[PDB]
Amino acid sequence: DEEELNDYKLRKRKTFEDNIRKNRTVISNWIKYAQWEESLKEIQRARSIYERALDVDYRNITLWLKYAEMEMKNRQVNHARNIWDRAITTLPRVNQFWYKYTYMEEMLGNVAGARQVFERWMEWQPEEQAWHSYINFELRYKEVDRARTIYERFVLVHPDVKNWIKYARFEEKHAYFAHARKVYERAVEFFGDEHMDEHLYVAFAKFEENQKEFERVRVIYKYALDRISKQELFKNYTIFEKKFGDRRGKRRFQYEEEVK
Amino acid sequence: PTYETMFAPEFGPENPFRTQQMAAPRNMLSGYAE
Amino acid sequence: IPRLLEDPEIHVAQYPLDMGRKKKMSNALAIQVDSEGKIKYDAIARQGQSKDKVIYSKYTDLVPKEVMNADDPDLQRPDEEAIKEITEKTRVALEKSVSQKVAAAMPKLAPAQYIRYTPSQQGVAFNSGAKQRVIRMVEMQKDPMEPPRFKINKKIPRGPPPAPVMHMTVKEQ
Amino acid sequence: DFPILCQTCLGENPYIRMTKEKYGKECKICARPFTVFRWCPGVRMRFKKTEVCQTCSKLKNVCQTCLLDLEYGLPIQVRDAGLSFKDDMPKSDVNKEYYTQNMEREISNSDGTRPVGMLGKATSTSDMLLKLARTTPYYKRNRPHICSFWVKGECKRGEECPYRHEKPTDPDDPLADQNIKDRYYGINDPVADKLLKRASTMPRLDPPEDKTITTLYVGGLGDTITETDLRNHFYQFGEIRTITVVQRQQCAFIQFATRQAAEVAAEKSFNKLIVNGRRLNVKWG
Amino acid sequence: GVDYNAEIPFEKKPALGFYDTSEENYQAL
Amino acid sequence: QLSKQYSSRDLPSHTKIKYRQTTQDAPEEVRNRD
Amino acid sequence: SWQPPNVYLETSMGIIVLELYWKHAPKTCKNFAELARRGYYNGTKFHRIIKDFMIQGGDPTGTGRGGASIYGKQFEDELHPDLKFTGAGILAMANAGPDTNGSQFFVTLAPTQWLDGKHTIFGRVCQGIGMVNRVGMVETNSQDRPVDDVKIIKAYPSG
Amino acid sequence: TMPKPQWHPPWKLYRVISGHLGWVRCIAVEPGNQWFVTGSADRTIKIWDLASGKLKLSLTGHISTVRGVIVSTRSPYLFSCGEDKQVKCWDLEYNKVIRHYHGHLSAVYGLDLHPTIDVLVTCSRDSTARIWDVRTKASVHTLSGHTNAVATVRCQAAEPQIITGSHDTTIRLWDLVAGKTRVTLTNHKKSVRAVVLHPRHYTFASGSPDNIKQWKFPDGSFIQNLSGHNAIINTLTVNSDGVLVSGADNGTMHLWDWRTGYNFQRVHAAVQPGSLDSESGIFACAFDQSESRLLTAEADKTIKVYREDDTAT
Ligand SMILES: [Zn+2]
Ligand SMILES: [Zn+2]
Ligand SMILES: [Zn+2]
Repeated sequence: DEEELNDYKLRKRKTFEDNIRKNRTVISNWIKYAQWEESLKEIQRARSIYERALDVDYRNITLWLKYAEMEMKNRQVNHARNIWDRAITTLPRVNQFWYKYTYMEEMLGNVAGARQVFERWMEWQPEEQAWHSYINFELRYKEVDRARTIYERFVLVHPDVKNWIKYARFEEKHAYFAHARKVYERAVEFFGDEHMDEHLYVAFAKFEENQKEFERVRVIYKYALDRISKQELFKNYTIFEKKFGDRRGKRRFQYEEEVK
Repeated sequence: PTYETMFAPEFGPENPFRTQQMAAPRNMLSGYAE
Repeated sequence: IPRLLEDPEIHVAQYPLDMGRKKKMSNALAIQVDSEGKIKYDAIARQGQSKDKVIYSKYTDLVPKEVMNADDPDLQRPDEEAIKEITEKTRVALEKSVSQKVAAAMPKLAPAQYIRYTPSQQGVAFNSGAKQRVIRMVEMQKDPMEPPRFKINKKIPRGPPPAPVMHMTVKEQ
Repeated sequence: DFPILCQTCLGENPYIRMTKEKYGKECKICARPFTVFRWCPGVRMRFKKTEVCQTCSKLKNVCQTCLLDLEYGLPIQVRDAGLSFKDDMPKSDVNKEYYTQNMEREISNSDGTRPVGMLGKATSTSDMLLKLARTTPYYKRNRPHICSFWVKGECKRGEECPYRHEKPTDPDDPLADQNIKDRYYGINDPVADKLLKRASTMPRLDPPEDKTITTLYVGGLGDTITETDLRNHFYQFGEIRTITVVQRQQCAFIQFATRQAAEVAAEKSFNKLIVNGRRLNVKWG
Repeated sequence: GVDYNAEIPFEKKPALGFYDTSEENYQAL
Repeated sequence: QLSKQYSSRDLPSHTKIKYRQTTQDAPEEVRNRD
Repeated sequence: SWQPPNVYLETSMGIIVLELYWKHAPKTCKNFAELARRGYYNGTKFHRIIKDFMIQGGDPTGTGRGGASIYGKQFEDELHPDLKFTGAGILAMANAGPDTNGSQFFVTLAPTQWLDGKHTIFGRVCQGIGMVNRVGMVETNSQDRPVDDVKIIKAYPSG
Repeated sequence: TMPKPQWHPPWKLYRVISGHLGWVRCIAVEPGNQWFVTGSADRTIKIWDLASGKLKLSLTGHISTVRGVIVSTRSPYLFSCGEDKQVKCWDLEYNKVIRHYHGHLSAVYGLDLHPTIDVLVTCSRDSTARIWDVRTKASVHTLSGHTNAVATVRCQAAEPQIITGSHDTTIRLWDLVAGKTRVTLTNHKKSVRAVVLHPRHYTFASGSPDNIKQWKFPDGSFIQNLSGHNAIINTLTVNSDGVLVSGADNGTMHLWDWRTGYNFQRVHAAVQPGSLDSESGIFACAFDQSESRLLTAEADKTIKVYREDDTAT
């Protein structure tokens, strides 16, 4: 021990430094060195190694993950918190950082903190999945109003038919049928005659079908269809099929008309 | 720039925040020189 | 009466929410909100620098701003006169610098200069008893046949925050 | 331009002639050339000259020649034993060079007047060192070195000899050896250790003769004082239980809610507090 | 020679951020 | 920390700057030209 | 000439409500309340913030040397045996010297027994203790001057 | 668009000049439309009569590929820089080199003159750029900063005097007197090879393989993004008429409306008689003083001159 252990450390330590100096980058050398000092619980040294590695190549996302991870493993919550903040500040586009950052805060129990992080994240107008994760985050607690608010922003950030449909569906799931109807009205109002198609109108039909408004469904089906592009052809066919199904839920006149 | 404006005493409380040394006007760490 | 943080006349030590009553020497650098809004999380990045020096960090910075018309006073080249000022100040400053560099190529100082000093120790027994002292600074005469005194060659590795970047299919892979 | 100095070095004369060399010497620490200053402190004095570059002073906050703190005049090991060791600074070779370089840029970007990170810490003080801090200038420190011809018995300059003729210090005393680098970093500094041993004997903090006792046995009251002096001093601490007063021997007993507060009032008080321009001395029971 | 085994070659004390690192210290081997 | 070393190449040469003249093709002419 | 109770400080950080001791010191209370009413304090910065000691504001120039009273320039102190600085959130006028007053005022962050002789206590705060601690914790320079601007946005005096 | 904006006439190829043995990497035009100059892998600098297209004068003296060429406006000088490492000042009064600016550690990719001060700015593979005092041959400043080779540098009189970009994809704006960066833009995903400053608007543009961005001055607010033609693009150049030209390594050239990003014309040009299809693409290109001729330097070892078509509409 006392001296015998020490010599070992010099041979390893010196070797690590030699490797780094030779190759400079090749951050597997940086990382291995950091890991070894971490294992010996010399974490102040480890921190300096990670910072030095960052000076060489701050864009490398494995490096940052290993750094933050190291802090968390040693229960150094506030160091980890700092590091996460830096990572997202300098490389905002990396989604891995955001997902881990919110997860850490959630584990720590800091719901407010996590919310704050997500609000920062959303400023970057990221990706469908990120928005879903934010909404799901809210839905692990009741917080339905918060969820709906997020959706309100989301369907305008990424104004894709599908997202609008999803939003409506969300309302359906939680029985806000009055609001779901309104959402569908908003969607069709927004998209307008210019562009709208199959999916949304079908979904709306299904909604009213489930609401037991069959006559209304037919009105919607017919009026909105005639009001817009119809025939594209595949979409039209799908719509027709849906209509037929609804009807089912003398009367085979269009069977003859389609054939003839 | 009148005497009233230039030399009006800085207002109100003094913050003990500064050590006898910290409270002194300075240009160069050890004191003020000119 | 309360005896807890929850709840001058009291004549009690009371600390109402969380003002610390024992030494901590805590590391944390105060979180800040500015005017109406935001916890200033961008304060991380500035940390090394002075407030004066700018640093982009928020998403807003990244997002586009449009138009600005054919022209507006907003984008224009300072002016003739600003340029003249800048150019002249620059020119003089550079020349000073150059002359120092050029001092090598061309191998005499005679100023006696006085200074007045305030100490920071004071105490009335520290000097004979003066709030100030005066020092006459004199430049030491250099022996012209003296060789370079000491050795400069020694070499030490280059020193190390990155600005945010703000910028694949299987088949393609 | 202009050094950083102790009041004790600079001199006991207010008028001073001080000379300057552009790159005079390497600093014995960061080992760079730096502007050097000489001056004569006084009549029999030695011509002191700055020993270390201005930067590594701003770094550890010290006189250039003495390396004693600006405020306390204490060797660095002491004031670190007094607050914060964790400042550090690499001793090792090329690190030292590197860290000095960077910290030199960091300092370059400061307001200029501030010893970098330490000053954020440097405000909170007075634990002990104030009480062990030196009060007056100490001039015995600038005397000329001991004539080393005479200390062999021979010196042939007679009375002219500017050096000093007297018995030197026995090399036995551990206080002799005193490296510079060593005094700078705060390693095994004999002086600093001596001052530490002196710190301990300060009758002060152990207290606790008996459990829960908040009774304060106050000696040296005096018959000018009132109690209201006491209360308006001691309401800072907390909820008083009571105060017993005796003016026949001028001793005042006190009692607080918790013993903690009584310890405190000892600490804050002991051989420190004075009000009514008269020393208020404290003891247990 | 001692730029390695004596004194931490070059030291970057980590920068300190909104949280308390004062308390933390680590175990021996 | 500036070295007292020199080199042959470095020494003064062509210390004057040849400004263009009017018939060489000073900028004044150029601005006016079609 | 109304002695209303609480005063309202809508600041960038948050909203703080204060109780004036008309009981003990009507002149200073009138001064402060009147200035609030006038909008005098609107847009001003808490130019001094000393952690675990005090927060000083009320200076329209931002210099620490400006400000003026509704009485004209400076006025007399209203010192009182019942008015001592025990505890945080105590509202008092900041005096360079005795019986001279300007608008500037400060809020304690802790017990400050040594201040009694120097200053006149205005009153006490009622709502915004999280706010003052968050202001108290704002980073400042060597002169106790906040690096960012912590400003008062709207002052109101009801009663 | 604003309203199907600014109708500009198409350009046609007017003339093809052979006579380099290497790739022509650089074209510059003299202040009076008299002669235009070319740097080449041949190691020569050739000066060509703008009008007739005949070769006037071949200079020799660089050791390696000449990469960059500037003709001073206020003094009768060429500056050239090369893969050699050497930046030279030729006095065109004698056709010889009078000074040489020494000190980059690798190839110098680029250079430019301050328009009023008399200082020369150069870019190198070694990741620095330098500010050189023309008169004393002295490194006024060294601009550390980028992590890869600096590629194109432009110099301007007003604010951010030095605009530079590198293969590390980020643009820095350099404050001349400080020799420090005011602004870092990081909005290109791949190497920035070319930048250009707009004659009147106080704006600037940068080109990358992926796309071309305009910028506000100072501080480089984002303004527009011209997307269209995707190649490794080596040249951006602009007329007072608002015509922005993009060259490319694959031979392609596109003309743009500076204002809108309307790409009115696409020119793909035949490679030279011999040659190979792969040796196509324009290393660089320039506009005579009258804005009436576009000159291109091509890897097929030619110079092509384009002329604006007069029948057009
Ligand atoms: Zn040193
Ligand atoms: Zn000293
Ligand atoms: Zn002797």
